[PDB]
Amino acid sequence: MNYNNKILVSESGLSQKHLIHGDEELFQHELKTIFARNWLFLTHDSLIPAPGDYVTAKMGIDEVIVSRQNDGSIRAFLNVCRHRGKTLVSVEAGNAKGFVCSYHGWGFGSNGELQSVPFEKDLYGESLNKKCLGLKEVARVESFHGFIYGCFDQEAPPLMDYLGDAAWYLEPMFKHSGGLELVGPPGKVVIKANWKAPAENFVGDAYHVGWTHASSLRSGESIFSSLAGNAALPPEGAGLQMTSKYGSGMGVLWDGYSGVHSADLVPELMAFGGAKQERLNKEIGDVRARIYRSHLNCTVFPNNSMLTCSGVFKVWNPIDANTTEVWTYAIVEKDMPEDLKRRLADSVQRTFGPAGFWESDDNDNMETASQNGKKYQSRDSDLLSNLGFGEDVYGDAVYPGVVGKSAIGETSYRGFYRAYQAHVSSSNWAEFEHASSTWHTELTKTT
Amino acid sequence: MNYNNKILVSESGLSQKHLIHGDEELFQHELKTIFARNWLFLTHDSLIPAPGDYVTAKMGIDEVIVSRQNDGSIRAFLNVCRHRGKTLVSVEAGNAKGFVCSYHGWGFGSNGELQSVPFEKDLYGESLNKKCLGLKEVARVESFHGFIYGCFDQEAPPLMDYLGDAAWYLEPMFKHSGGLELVGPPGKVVIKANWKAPAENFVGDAYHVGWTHASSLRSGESIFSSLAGNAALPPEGAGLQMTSKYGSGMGVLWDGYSGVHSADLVPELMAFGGAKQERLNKEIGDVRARIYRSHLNCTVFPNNSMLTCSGVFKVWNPIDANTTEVWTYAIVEKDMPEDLKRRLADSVQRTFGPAGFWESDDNDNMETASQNGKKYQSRDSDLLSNLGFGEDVYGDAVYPGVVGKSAIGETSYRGFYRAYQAHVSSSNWAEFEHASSTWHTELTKTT
Amino acid sequence: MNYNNKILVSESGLSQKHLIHGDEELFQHELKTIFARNWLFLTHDSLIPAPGDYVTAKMGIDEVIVSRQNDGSIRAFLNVCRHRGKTLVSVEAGNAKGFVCSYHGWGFGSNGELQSVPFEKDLYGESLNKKCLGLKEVARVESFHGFIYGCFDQEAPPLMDYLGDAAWYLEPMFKHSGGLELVGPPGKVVIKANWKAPAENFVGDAYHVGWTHASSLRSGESIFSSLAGNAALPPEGAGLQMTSKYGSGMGVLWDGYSGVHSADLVPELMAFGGAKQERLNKEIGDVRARIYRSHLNCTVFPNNSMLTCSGVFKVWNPIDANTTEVWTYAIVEKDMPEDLKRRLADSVQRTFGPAGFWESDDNDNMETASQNGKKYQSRDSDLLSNLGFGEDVYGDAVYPGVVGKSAIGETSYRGFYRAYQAHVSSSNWAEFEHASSTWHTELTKTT
Amino acid sequence: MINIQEDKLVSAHDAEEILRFFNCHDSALQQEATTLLTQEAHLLDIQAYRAWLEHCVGSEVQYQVISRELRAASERRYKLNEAMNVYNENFQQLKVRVEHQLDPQNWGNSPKLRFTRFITNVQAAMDVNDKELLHIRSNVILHRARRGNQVDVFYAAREDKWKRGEGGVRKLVQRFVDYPERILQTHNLMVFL
Amino acid sequence: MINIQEDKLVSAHDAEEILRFFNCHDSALQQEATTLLTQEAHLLDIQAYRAWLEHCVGSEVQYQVISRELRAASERRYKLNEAMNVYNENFQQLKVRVEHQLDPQNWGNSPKLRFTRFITNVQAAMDVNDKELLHIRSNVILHRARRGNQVDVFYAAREDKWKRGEGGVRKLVQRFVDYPERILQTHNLMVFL
Amino acid sequence: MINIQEDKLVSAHDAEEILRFFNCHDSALQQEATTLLTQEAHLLDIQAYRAWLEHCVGSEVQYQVISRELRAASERRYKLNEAMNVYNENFQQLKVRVEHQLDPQNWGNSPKLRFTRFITNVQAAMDVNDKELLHIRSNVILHRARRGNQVDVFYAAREDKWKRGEGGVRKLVQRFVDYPERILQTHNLMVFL
Ligand code: FES
Ligand code: FES
Ligand code: FES
Ligand SMILES: [Fe+3]
Ligand SMILES: [Fe+3]
Ligand SMILES: [Fe+3]
Repeated sequence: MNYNNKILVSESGLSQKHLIHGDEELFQHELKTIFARNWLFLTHDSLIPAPGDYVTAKMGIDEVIVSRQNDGSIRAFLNVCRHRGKTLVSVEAGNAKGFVCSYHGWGFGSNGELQSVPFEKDLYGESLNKKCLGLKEVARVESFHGFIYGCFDQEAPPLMDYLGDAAWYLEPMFKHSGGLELVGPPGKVVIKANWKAPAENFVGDAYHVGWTHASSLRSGESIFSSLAGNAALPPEGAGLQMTSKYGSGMGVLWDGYSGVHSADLVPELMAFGGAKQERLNKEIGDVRARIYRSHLNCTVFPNNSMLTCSGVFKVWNPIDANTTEVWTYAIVEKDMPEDLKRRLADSVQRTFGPAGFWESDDNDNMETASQNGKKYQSRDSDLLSNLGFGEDVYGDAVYPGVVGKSAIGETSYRGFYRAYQAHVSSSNWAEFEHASSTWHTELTKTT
Repeated sequence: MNYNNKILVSESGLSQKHLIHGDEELFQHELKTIFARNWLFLTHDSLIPAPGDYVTAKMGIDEVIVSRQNDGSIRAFLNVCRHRGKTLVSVEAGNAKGFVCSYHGWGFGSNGELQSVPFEKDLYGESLNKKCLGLKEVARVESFHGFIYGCFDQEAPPLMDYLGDAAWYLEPMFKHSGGLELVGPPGKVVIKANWKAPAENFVGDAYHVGWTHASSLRSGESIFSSLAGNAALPPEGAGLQMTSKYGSGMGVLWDGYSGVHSADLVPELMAFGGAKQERLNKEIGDVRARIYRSHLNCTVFPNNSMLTCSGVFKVWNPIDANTTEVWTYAIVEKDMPEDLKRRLADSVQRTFGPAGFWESDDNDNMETASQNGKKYQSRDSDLLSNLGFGEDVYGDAVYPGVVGKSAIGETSYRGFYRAYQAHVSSSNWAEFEHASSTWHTELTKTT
Repeated sequence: MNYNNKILVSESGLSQKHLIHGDEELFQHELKTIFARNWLFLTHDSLIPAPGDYVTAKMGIDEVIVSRQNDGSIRAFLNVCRHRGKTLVSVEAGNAKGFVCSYHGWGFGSNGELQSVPFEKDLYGESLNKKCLGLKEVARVESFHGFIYGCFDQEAPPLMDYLGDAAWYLEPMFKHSGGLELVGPPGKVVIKANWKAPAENFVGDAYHVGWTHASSLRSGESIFSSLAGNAALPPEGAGLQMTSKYGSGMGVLWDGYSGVHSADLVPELMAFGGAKQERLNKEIGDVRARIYRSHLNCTVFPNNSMLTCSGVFKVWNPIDANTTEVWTYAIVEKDMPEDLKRRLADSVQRTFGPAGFWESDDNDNMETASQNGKKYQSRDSDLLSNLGFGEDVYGDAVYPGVVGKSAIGETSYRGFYRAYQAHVSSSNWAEFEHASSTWHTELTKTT
Repeated sequence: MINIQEDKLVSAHDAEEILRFFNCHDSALQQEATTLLTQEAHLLDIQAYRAWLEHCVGSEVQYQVISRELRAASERRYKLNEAMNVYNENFQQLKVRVEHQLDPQNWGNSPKLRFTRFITNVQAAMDVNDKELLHIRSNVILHRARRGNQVDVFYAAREDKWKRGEGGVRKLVQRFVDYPERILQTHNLMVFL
Repeated sequence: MINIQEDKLVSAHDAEEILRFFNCHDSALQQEATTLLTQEAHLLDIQAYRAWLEHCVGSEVQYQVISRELRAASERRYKLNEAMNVYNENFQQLKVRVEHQLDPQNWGNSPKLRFTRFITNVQAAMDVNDKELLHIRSNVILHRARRGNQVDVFYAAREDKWKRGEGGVRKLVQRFVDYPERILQTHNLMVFL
Repeated sequence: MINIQEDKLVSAHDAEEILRFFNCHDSALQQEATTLLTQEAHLLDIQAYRAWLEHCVGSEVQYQVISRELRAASERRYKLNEAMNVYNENFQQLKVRVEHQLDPQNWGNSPKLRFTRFITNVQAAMDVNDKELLHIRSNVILHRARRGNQVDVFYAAREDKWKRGEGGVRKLVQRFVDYPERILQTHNLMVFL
């Protein structure tokens, strides 16, 4: 397939070829143009707070070691020995000053440097240039209020710029609430879906909630329980959708601070968020203080998703075109009482974890949609994302980004796929930028 | 591989490159030139008799919904939602006036039309052109005496013409007996063989019966039990072989009405078929009445096989080059007493079903022959199908088609592979026809 | 990938692209340029000593039947029927005058000839040219002191020439000891590693022993137990490394006759080998008699490895780029007492067999190194094999081949990969020879 | 115990079968059933099929394994055959299958197959009306290995009826299995569950 | 029995749990535990989830399944949360999960799922201080089949506490499972182990 | 019971082994054997390998697991070694393997492995000549999980001899397994069956 010319995503993001969820050649191409190019979630400060603390993470199909340096910074390295290519670290987290390879015993520092080689003097003499044999380093590592992302591409925009208009929506919770912590370890489960299926679902899919999750809504008794079975459409102005230049996007459901949490946690959460909102009104203004305690379903392009308030934090780790490894963490506000944080963390896993009754509702949707992308008669068919098209705005006085002023639509799908197509057809960041010079105009056509 | 020039099947169908059973690129090419082009078995009237009745079926690797319309006709649709591509129907059979997608709740009629969309008015307004969003419809759906076939290609010959000279042999049982019913549900089992291995075996392989099925012949005590272990060759004139322009073909074993059925059913069957034959002598003539109660081992090109009289009906559903999903139904004569139909249906599964002791004899043959097609030193080797070559006739006064007037030979392999090669090297039906303008002359060379 | 130009192995064998352990297109290319071209281990005289004795073996991904002929010679044939391609022989060893196909009953002799066809007279008449329908024969089959190798390529060098300078090192044990026997049957285990990972490890990896096998060294109490955990470097002159034109290579650890065998067998072995060495001093000279009872870790290019003295004999049978089927036999000296041979055979399996505690130490090393070769950021990275480079010699007065006069280095990796690269970039043996006209000069650069 | 109007996923058949075991617990019957099944599984595992027929299988046996078509949990109109019979064997039909296994020209049996059966969750209860009829429920994992690298694993619940026959030996008079996997991924179901 | 300074791979928890069974062997308690677990597994296998709650599960239950992060065998400094809770359910939370299963709009339940559970290695001992508290250990293989060709098999050891409740019926008051597979390859863990 | 001339697939060894259990049934011996094996499996599952050696394994033990070469069912001439020993261990050799497992530089053991064993189909009989020798047959499924996504499952029948040793404790003096899979698809067989 010629990725320069092939129209995988139609103008304005209105449709996508179904093959994008099944094609293995395209998957290989995404490793290059999506995952080796863009910012990917690694970990949180709260998981590696002290010098020497480390975790392993995936970046696309690569595995990296993410380590807290002596000077407080974080560096990340390919988890691959520089000698004969063995995986260096076989655990998920720990604390160490270095990593010794179990094959021939080369010892690398927490800083990635080749520090020691067994019998170096007797074997290599002064011949080994250890200075050139440090672990392959992730070019860029940046923090968004404690959340650490990495990028293999030195030419990438800074993480803050990359978040674009989405950053404004995240800041109330990520910054102004006093800060978040990630509660680990994550649940990890393999699903038979393309990474883009859950990514698109979290970026912009409010439409499915009432029908897909009818049973969970009815059973769990959460603040959204009236949606069950499409018995009721949310009020006018119940929320909105947004998207951004680099593909990140989210839904906003006004005031839904208890999110998917079952009746047992609703009163406590609604009290906590409401009390913080009252304090935030004076600091960041009414609208943004209200955003803090509104439920955001967001995807940070390409494969990191979250539900604020519900506290669900996801990484959709790609394996092949119909395989994804799902990592599920809980996010909690640092100043919540510890007992509430524990219960909130359990409730996130209860609903969206490996045995998450909500997450299980989505399994068949994602898996069959992805697998149908391989089927001959479906490859060239068009997945539709036209809901709300011609009603989106850009440059609104209050809400930034390309914005659909309705709770349910496909605004965020269109922006996600616009960015996806611009990347897959581009060779580098300069070409993506050229391809994206009229991004918001493309998204608001017929408006 | 250049399919226009590559000789995968030698002149007159005499040999085939072994790679055809293992090559995944060729498998992908077959999806296009074999399965998207030709007629494929869907179901029987008897399985969807009433308005709203439906079943799911495979057509190549695609899944379709096959539904009885209010007006008595049958239409078939891709089992894939027009919105985000989820599989619409997750069951194998049922009765409904429509199908609602479990992702976002779009509701399609039994006629494929998009009938409803949740909150259409509030969400899409008058923007959604439902008229253009009906399920993708199978272009052609036709019946052969109750047996329903589908074809994605609008340019295909009518099903009756496609059956060619094979139709004449099927009619006594399919039409003149009063009609057949398919007894479901089918057995379903995955084998590690290419779809063409069982297809070729059923189209024309009498040679293997005595040796492959030695144990089943000896143990089961069927009317063919003397063949066990190649202890005896069938008499002169014990049968014949035929093949046809579009690849369908069969063996005829004179008078073998009880087929593979064990001694417990032999007397009852031989009585039943003989009594019907006596009535048919006056209606269709002696030869054709005798064909009615003779055992036909047939493949309807490409991947539908059957043993009349034995009542075995097979679909070899392709999965990849070394994987096939085998569906096994029983066929019974509608005017048989119900107790006989029940016992006949059990006996079909007993011999050729998921635990079929006969079918199990064939497993290693098919699987290793297919898997050897991937092995380096075998890819370019030639599978032989020259038995009886130079003794076949065309345009015989009594038996139509290209015909080998012997019970055992490879006439039907040659016609199957001739048609296969003409399709794989052709871009459309017009080119197949041009490639097939001297089909019978090619098959009878040296005669 | 253009194999003519792509530098997969750098000049002097100094580094290799990590993708060589993961790339499936390259694996397919190796079937042609490595396995269809070179000599591959089949069996030992001791396993098929009598007329009619046979075994099955793999040659690359192909399976062959290896049969002792009436005249005492050995011929080998593809284990694939000439009719419809079924696997002929389903067992691993036996004795027979021929092989009958279970599909249609064609009967082939031990000599590969088509001898009988069921009902040949009635079916084929005189039409079947059986003379042209013999099993596909392995072009070349040769013996190295009882060890039988095969080669599909008639143009290959004789096996003795192919072993090159490595032969001189093997002869004391293989020839002058009175001869070896292979004790079967082999252990067989599938590992998730590329065949080259264990191949390279056995050809030249002394560096890993102290660290990888720290636990086995400490626990087993073998004559190398002091290496455990890199607690001690072997003495100066403890051994050497060699390599050869056609890629075969080995390490020599002076005097280590008991090898990996646990303390329970050390005294008996050290006595036995020492007594034989004293007799050999007069026949082959001191140096070569000492080689007889020194531990050789060798790979016979491409995928046959061994540890003399330890008595481990391995075939790394390729399945795909990250799958290998490991066959493990024991080698014993024919004139050892039978009770010692039995105990030695058990000890080989105890250490290096399916439950071999030593072999298990290597699993993660091989599997992760191979699987990392598929990971995007590692594909174009360089595996290093520069240890000892610039200190190797060629044409030494005492030790032939390209030789590193140290126990630990990567001399043998460099020669293995030099030969590998010359084959993958060549179309036939003539081109390999042209590519290899300055092989030893390339290996000793900077010396 | 079970109300199937409230326990909406439970079939009438399943609720009927469970009542049979919850009521009368007879510890020694559970032990007799365990022995019977362990011995049967041993005979089958070593491929003593004639011994199995002679010692474990009653002359009036019905040996039945069905595959049920996938239908909507809400389905109420479509009333055609719900299942097919993978096995539905009388004693003579079992004997045919046993002869087929033992025939020296059953090429698929060379080299010899390897079976290992794991029987668990045994429950036993006498029938309420026929005091000579023992109901036994048990679950089986059946492992079948052949030809180097073929491995198939079968999983099933078995509803059996066993009755004293000749010599006073308890023999199988009915086995019923509703096979849980609709599309078999084991090449075939040619094993005695 | 176990010294964990010498048996270096054994956790303190594991060594504690084993001491509980090696000492007092009570053959009839082992038999009561076997019955309890076989009946529970039967109810679960037929999807009688309401009956399971009513008959097997105590009002004070803690139903817990953890996934432990992979850490170095030698790790001594890193002291953050070692595990997450796949399940950590009180009775009300189990009831929520049961309602979700029985809801007619749980689309994933049509066509009906098939479960088969294999319970083995049952051990039982009364608690030393609370003579009304029964410790039961058992291993489960759980086979789940759905939608033609989906098959998932789960493997776990279960550490249970069971106590007589109302009607004198022994009910589950604690189940603890440390799930052995870190990355699940079964689509989800939405099954009652 | 078994005539191997009629039951043509049954080996002489298998027919010999079965006779041993069909005759004398001793219900309490079956129960003692079940306890012994459940406790052994518990110790092994928690990786208390030293405790296993001390409490379960006799000083005179032969611990043997073979892999048999695939030969024609009709083969009568070819008479070379029929099997190789995956394990053929005396007590000292088992101790070596146990030390290897416990060594802090066994890199493959970090992070810690997870084992779950399922023991079923226990049969027990005293030997006819040595009244101190107990024959025990049992089947095992062994589940081994490591490093996130590696899962290997082993299946075997075990023919054991157990004898009272010091302290009167019944200990394993022989274990024999004929491993059913010829080509292992589990990376290695480095587990104690
Ligand atoms: S591969 Fe890491 S030290 Fe050699
Ligand atoms: S995918 Fe079917 S309604 Fe959206
Ligand atoms: S495939 Fe061997 S005789 Fe036909
Ligand atoms: Fe959802
Ligand atoms: Fe057949
Ligand atoms: Fe090693």
